[PDB]
Amino acid sequence: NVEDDFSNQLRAELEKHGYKMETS
Amino acid sequence: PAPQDVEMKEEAAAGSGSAGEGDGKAAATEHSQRELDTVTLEDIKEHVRQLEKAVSGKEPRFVLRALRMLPSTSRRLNHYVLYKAVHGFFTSNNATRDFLLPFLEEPMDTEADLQFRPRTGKAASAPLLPEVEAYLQLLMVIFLMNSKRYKEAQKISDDLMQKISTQNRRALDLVAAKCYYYHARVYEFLDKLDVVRSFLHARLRTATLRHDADGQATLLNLLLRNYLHYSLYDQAEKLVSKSVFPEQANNNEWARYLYYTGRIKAIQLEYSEARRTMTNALRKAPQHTAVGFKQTVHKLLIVVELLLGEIPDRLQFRQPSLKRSLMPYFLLTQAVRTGNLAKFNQVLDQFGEKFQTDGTYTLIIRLRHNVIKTGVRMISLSYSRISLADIAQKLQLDSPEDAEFIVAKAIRDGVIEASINHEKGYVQSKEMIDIYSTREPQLAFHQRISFCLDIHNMSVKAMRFPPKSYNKDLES
Amino acid sequence: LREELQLLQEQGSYVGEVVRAMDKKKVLVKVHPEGKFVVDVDKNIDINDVTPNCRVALRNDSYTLHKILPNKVDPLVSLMMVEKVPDSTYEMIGGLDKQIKEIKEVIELPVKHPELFEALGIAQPKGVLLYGPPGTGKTLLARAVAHHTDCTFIRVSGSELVQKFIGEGARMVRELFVMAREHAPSIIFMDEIDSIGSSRLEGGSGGDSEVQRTMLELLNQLDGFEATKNIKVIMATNRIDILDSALLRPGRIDRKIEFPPPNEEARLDILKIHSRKMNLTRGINLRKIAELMPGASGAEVKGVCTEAGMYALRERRVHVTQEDFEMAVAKVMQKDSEKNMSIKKLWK
Amino acid sequence: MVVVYLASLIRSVVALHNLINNKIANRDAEKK
Amino acid sequence: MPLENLEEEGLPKNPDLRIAQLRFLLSLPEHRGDTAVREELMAAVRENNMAPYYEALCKSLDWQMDMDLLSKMKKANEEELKRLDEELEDAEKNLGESEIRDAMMAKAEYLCQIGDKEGALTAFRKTYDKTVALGHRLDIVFYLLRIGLFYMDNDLITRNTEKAKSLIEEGGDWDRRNRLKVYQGLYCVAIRDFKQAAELFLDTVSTFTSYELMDYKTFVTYTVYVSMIALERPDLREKVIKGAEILEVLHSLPAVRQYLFSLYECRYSVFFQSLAVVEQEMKKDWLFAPHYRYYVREMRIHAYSQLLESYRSLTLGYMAEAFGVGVEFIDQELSRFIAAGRLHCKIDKVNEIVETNRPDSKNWQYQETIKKGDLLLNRVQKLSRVINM
Amino acid sequence: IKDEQKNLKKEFLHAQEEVKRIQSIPLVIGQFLEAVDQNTAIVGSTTGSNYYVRILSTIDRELLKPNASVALHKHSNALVDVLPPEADSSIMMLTSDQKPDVMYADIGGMDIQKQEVREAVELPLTHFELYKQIGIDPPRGVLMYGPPGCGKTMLAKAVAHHTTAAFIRVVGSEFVQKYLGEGPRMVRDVFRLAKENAPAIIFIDEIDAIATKRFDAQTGADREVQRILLELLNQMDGF
Amino acid sequence: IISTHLAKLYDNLLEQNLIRVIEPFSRVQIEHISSLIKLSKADVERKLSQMILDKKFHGILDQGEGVLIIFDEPPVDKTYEAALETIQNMSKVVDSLYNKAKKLT
Repeated sequence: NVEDDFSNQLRAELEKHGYKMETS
Repeated sequence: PAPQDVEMKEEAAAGSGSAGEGDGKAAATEHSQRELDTVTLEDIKEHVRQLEKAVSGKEPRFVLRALRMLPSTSRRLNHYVLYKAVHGFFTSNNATRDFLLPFLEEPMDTEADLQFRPRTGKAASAPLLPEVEAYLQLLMVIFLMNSKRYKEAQKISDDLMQKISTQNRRALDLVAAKCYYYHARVYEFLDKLDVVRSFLHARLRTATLRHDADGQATLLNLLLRNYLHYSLYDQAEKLVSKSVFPEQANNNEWARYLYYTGRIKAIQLEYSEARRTMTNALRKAPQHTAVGFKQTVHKLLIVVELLLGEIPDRLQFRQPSLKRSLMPYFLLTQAVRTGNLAKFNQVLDQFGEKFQTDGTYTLIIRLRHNVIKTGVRMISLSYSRISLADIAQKLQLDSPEDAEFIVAKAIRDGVIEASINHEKGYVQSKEMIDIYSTREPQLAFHQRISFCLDIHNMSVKAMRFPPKSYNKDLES
Repeated sequence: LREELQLLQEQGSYVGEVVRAMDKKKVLVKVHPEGKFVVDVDKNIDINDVTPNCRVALRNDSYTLHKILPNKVDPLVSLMMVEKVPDSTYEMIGGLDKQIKEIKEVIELPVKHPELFEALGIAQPKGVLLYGPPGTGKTLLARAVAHHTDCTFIRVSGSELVQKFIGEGARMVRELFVMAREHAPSIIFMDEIDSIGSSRLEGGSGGDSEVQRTMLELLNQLDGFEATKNIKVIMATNRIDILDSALLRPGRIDRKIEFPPPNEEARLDILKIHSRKMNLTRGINLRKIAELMPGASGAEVKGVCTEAGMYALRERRVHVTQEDFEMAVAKVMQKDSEKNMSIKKLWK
Repeated sequence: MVVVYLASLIRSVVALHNLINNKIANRDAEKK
Repeated sequence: MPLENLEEEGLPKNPDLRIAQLRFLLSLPEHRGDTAVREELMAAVRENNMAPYYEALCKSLDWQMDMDLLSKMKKANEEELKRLDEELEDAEKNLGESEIRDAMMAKAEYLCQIGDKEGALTAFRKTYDKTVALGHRLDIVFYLLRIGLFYMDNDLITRNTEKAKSLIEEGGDWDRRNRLKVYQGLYCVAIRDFKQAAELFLDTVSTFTSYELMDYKTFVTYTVYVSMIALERPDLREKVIKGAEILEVLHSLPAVRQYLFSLYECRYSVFFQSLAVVEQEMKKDWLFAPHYRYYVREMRIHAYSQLLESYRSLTLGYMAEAFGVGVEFIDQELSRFIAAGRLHCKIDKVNEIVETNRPDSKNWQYQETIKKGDLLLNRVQKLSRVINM
Repeated sequence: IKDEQKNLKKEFLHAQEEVKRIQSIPLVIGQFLEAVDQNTAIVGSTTGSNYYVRILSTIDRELLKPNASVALHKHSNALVDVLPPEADSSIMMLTSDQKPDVMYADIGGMDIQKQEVREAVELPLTHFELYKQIGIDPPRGVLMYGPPGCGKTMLAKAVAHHTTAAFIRVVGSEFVQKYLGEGPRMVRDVFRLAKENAPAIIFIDEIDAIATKRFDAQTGADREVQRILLELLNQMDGF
Repeated sequence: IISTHLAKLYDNLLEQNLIRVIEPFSRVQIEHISSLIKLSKADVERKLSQMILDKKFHGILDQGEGVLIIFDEPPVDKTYEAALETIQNMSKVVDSLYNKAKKLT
């Protein structure tokens, strides 16, 4: 909805990990 | 002595009464009268008269000096408020509110329409009797929980109030319609297993032939509450279904009708009809005077909208300044978003004491289903084809079967609106799009316009009525 | 609407003018392009109910007078408008106290109360000469008093353009006076620029100055209007050498009002008023602009501001660059400074 | 519909109290 | 100058930074004399890790205020208030043109520095009315405005803004105008809206004076990020890279420009790298809202939006590769956006094909008409009953 | 009363039809002179007759008052309708037809002058919003002066092809005298068409007989030449 | 001078090459656009993505076949676009009506 920033932080870190291995 | 007790309380009620009773018998002036009644009359009597020159005060001096000594339980409730033969639950003021000294000061002076107590000792010489009995009774019922009177006084305005107007003309019902309403707000407050119903029902049927829609409305509200106390679902179910609810009755009373209706239906899992009523309820209520009812309605409202499969807005909980009380309700909304059981179940218990008080607790148990349900519909709607395994992890479900069973209950109702294909094990959404090469939009619009239409004829019609009542009324 | 079908038919209805009413119980109305018509008195009028030079409404079903029209256009207002004067007040020059105090003395007191001059002795103002170059805001003070007094300030720029009642001077004394007198008071502001002719500058030194001499001498003497005069003929001119001796005459001129050529104080005041509307940028000083010019004219003073704003517009910046004010004052300055050595002008 | 109703809400108290005084006045006024 | 304090005070506040950050925040009040403003700023935050004092919370921030800092704080706040009292008194008696205008002025750099509202409310208002050098008035009104932002009181700030608005066109100094844009913008973020704030912000970038502002490098990076939350990819992207902004500044934009560039290029792979670097540097140093959701959410949809516009169908396999973020994460991020109605695509994950509904013709619009209609109708049904009775 | 109201609706149409005949042609053209009331008004016609006229309800009466063309009946006496100030114009125009043997591009010279024309002619057409925004004390007319053949007119035309905007040759040749009071009226017409037909420039080559120093005006023809000048000046203050 | 004109030229050239490719073929092959423009298959699709967004030929690139489609698919239409804005505005008006309406109750 709104007040997303908190979860967003967690989303960003995990996503990076997934982002390095997978990327072309 | 206190000159404030006498001049304010006797005059204020006098103007109001005369003008309504007289106007109502004469012509249908009803829109104008309703606007006066809710906002001005209730506020003025309640707030300012408490702190005068004497302790308390609603209007119990117009039920003491244009009483007319009626056969009503206006006098009976009066004796308790002052002292005539019994002190009652509230003491008398010797600052000239006395019932111990009757026939003290009057500023009103003669005029039959105005009411006057030493002009006549009985009103039983005309068909006026039911409306003036109703009027004084009205003043009384509002005050009774206010000044912390209990026991006998509440019960003789539940069965006996009903006895006073059951034989009526249109005018008489219209004054009595009010009288029943101000009784309704005290009635919600104390629960009884005692059956007030008999009189209420029997009077409902005879008055419909007599005329007056407003009287019919108020009795339906009173009656929903009677079931609530008993806490029997079945009896209430009969009453909501049968009724449609007409629109002639004031705005405050509609809000009470919607709140009660919304509350009961949702338990059954009829979240759909109930949400509509509750949302209308909040909005229907008055301003600052309403505030205490409004907060209870605001607690129920998040729960009924949450039950549907919606996740209500977070700002809403925040904004009224009952934020604190609203805080568990917001947490329930968050638990529904994530789909986790563990937060939802622990909150329900901890805050359970606070929920029971509101009356919401019965609905809150049904919300457990929603926690998982909202999550699966959100994910499927967004991305159509997802494996059964993926939904199980997200919600914290037992199995891919556990998810499939949620989808099975839902589909027939239409909530989740998807289907399980165990061809490989996925849930597949029904969804497609390109409705404008099919006739189907003309229907969507067609119902919307039909619905609007009946209201348009009503809009033109109602609009003109109140300025015209005022022009017909004589003014200085 | 049904009834409107019948109502609309007539033989028309006009707006006519009553040249004179007549004490014969008939009234003479002349329709605007068409000749005169005599028609009887109506119920709606008699002869105390219509008096000379009243434009009227007519029912043209007999040319008979319908009602007297509540609209009646004044030629003095028209004149003031077509030429254009932007009104102003004491503030604009403000701080040269003696200068504003003097214009009030001459105009304001003998129009409002004629009694004050009756006591003083001297005939109420006939010729008041305001002379000296423009750009000192000489016109602007005249406007101020004329508005307050509720006299119509009718501007002549040297032209018999704004004489339309026959359209040649010397009859611009008589017709102009009668109209002005009728809708009185009036302040006739005759600005004698005298840029007309090349054979009118040998007739008096201005076509307008010939007119003004006619008007001055005649009006002083006329009827009781010398010490009962209230339609002032106030004169304005650029220089004192383009006048007639007749105007310069002390017995015709009650007061004489001297203006210096453009000064630094006047130029500071004009720049400041315009800067409020203009955009600015840091490091602009109006004092340098005011100091450099020698000035000469009414046109020039405001023109510096106009030119600064225009130059910024051609650039497409919405701040007024520091250089814009410099360019505007420089070009204008350069023309004016040149003139005392050799003749030139700002215009052809 | 809203506009009229708002005008009505302020007018109401005034108009309804006054009615009783004018009513009495009318009956007596009528006779002469 | 006092603006430097808010940005530093943002630094402990935001969730990309915390404890160390108080030592730097503390240094600025001793130097400027902004000491009263800092003390005031602790109350405004209402605890999000702030308050470095030996007076209280010694190990809670693990930084503390100094002894010289304390005596100086008291000395500075009292001197300004002391002067104010006498000047207010002496000023009334003499000339209204000259004396009062000067007296208020003399106070004013100092009065904002302390941030004292009460002394300010009376003194500030008197100066403005009386005309003088027009540029001067504008500067002064700006100090009045700085005090109100510190508290985060809605009321005081709105009140302050209005006097400046009247004055700015009057002077017409476009340099001075540009300052008013920054103050409004801080306040606009303060309530919630970056969207309002963004519009003002873009204008300020053109002409800039660093007086009553912090620094030009700090502001340009702010402007490009705030513009971006409001504006879509085509126009903002062209202005920052192809225009003047990176060349003149001589590099401080790289984080925000990288984030826009990926959209333009249609290589999403850079977009996902750019998010972390911009978040910490540019967005989160802010007292007025270090709230990532507006920024982050708007940018994530803008990235998807262009990809959806360009093809009716795509594979998952292509989506996953382009972004470089995983298959699950891309679905998860999408789940909010589709449901909210920012976007309208679906992923048929198990078969690895994505179908996209196009934004073209009557159909997309019909879906839309209905959405506005349902709520409108709902409000209507309530309205019809309430007015009628 | 219910059925009656429906009946009355049919009468309104019947009535509307009947009136409509009266309402149309013969229709004379006036100018809307002034308003005495908002039920009857004064309009001044083009044979010079001023008329006291009724306003026929089939238009508004709040969009009635400006000075613009209008219609009045001869003898069914109604201000039947209102018409734009655009109507009433006998002046021709060549936007860029019979193209001059010059352009801004087809010269390079008169560079010093290229700033002076650019500012005067071009800027309000292209972007008036910029003009408004700076704040200035505007001049009435703008004057270009030099000796003839110095390229002053040439250049104003040259910019006009470069901008792409209409041009109107407005000169004493365009103005027509043959009836008394027709001459000043023609001046108003040109001004009202120019403002309607933006972007455009009205250029006067020789105001050498539009404006003369002598007005005898004891002769009908001489009297019109003075009127023509008066009107030029008053419309020009507005423009 | 060079920066601006070279941008016009590059863009123009892309535009010329593309118009001839769409005009007689709908679902035209990727090899055919690669060949006319004189680029590699990956490079044209990328650049095209941007162009679609600007809507400078009113087509769509279909990835699920790897074909480019040009069809009449005009953005919105005039009645509905204006109406969408009208329905939005009404929503604010009904809200205002709700505030006003409070006073009755």
